Amino acid sequence: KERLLDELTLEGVARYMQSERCRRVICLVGAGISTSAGIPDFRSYDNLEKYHLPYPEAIFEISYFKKHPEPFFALAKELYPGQFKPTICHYFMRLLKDKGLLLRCYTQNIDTLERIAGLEQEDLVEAHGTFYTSHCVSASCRHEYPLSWMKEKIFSEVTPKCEDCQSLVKPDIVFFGESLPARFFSCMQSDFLKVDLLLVMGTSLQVQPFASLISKAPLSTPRLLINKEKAGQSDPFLGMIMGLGGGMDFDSKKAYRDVAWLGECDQGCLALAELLGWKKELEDLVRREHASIDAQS
Amino acid sequence: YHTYHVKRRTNYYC
Ligand SMILES: [Zn+2]
Repeated sequence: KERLLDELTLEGVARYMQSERCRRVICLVGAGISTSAGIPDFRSYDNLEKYHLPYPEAIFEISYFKKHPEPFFALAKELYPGQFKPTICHYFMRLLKDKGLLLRCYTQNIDTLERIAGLEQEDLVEAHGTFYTSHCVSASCRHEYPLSWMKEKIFSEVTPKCEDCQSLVKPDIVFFGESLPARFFSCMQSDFLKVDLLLVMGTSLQVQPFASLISKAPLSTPRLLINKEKAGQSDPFLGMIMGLGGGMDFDSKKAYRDVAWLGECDQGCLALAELLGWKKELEDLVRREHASIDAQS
Repeated sequence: YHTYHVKRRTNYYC
């Protein structure tokens, strides 16, 4: 449609971010933006070997969870909010919020580091759920359990059983085979009508239907990929139908709006901030926030 | 095919 970047580079994106058109930015973030916090990317020493799974992917599958929930809860104790501090990438999105640029952040992560970084719930679409709320597995029951109730069991190595029907209690985390929250679909419908820039950070786009989000962007909307490798160049598979289009296009002769920056997210965001002139503001924000987190202890 | 709303991997099948 229209080319808005004068150059397909990080410098070209930065220069565009300072233009008058760049009003609304949407972020798609994956596991790569939390690795530098200490949270390993399980999709890429084996962190899962200790659980003796039939296969590493099983720990995130709903059918395996309902029979063998122990490995997940052991991992959940590690992933729990408070065990980690947000990264530079997280606080970069905080800067987007405070400057009024952040329309929405869609996240594949379940570490809630976005929330801790200062992003409010309205700013957030947690595509794969949250640990803040838990429900009973029984459809006849479906009793809701608070965060503190859930937190006590997980840190005490006790599988959370229901207090009514004695069934299993799982955090509202979206496992494979489970349906995504309603917010995801209602937000994706309206958010991508008015987005000026797509920031895809720390994801190889390996999980659906999250990966399909990139096809919802308008044809002229620039899309920047900050990831350890190139991704999203294949069929987005929107609606589980092929041929609809929307795949990333960095290297072809037809490329016009897709920019790939290869490396770690922290360095990617630092580089982008340096170009934008937010370098000092970003560094201060991180150190100040981390100090405030340690102040709670 | 009918499970778009379901969390999946990037396979072009069900
Ligand atoms: Zn129950």
